[PDB]
Amino acid sequence: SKYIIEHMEEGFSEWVILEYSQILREVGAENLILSSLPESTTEKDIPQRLLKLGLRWTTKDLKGINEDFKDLELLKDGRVCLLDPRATIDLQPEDATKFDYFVFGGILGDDRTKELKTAYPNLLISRRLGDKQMTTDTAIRTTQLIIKDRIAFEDIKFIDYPEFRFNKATEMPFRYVLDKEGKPILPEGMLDLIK
Ligand SMILES: CSC[C@H]1O[C@@H](n2cnc3c(N)ncnc32)[C@H](O)[C@@H]1O
Repeated sequence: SKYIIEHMEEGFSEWVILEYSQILREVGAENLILSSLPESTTEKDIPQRLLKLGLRWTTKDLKGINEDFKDLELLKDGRVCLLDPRATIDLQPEDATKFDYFVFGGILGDDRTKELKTAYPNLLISRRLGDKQMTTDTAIRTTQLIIKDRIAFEDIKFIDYPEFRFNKATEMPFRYVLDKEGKPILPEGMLDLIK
């Protein structure tokens, strides 16, 4: 149903902007919240590319989104799923029946998801998306494929640590989802930034 990203960076680097943009395009602005922005954040501090796409953002943390958005169902104990790389159980399609909200770490990893968990010990229930680390947009892409499209994790086709060779080179230490044409799905604009 609804996707929440907890922003755990200060600002918005080009990478973050591209990821969040892709997320906005795939889940729809009405189904995404960016929460836990720094206390002094105002509209001026939010990238115009994300505002343009209808980004719903808040400086409130998980325990406050309901105060801010009457549209959202009460974040209720046990019905919010934390996508957690160190969880003992992988998300499966029937979990769609068991959670209304899916929470992701707004991070650019070099763990931090455990800080998210520890922060809200009674709210969140963890589910994993496999044994290898994904970018936020890949994690959200996979979650949607499981919850909305009901594909088992094990039927999804990934690439582990793809190399992008522009001439006779960068390898991304993340797991990526494959498109029908067998290419890794990247946020629009990401490849140029990599080059
Ligand atoms: C820093 S990665 C961005 C976020 O995507 C989610 N995520 C990334 N990789 C995985 C994984 N293997 N399993 C579950 N969730 C993940 C986590 O919520 C993480 O904070």
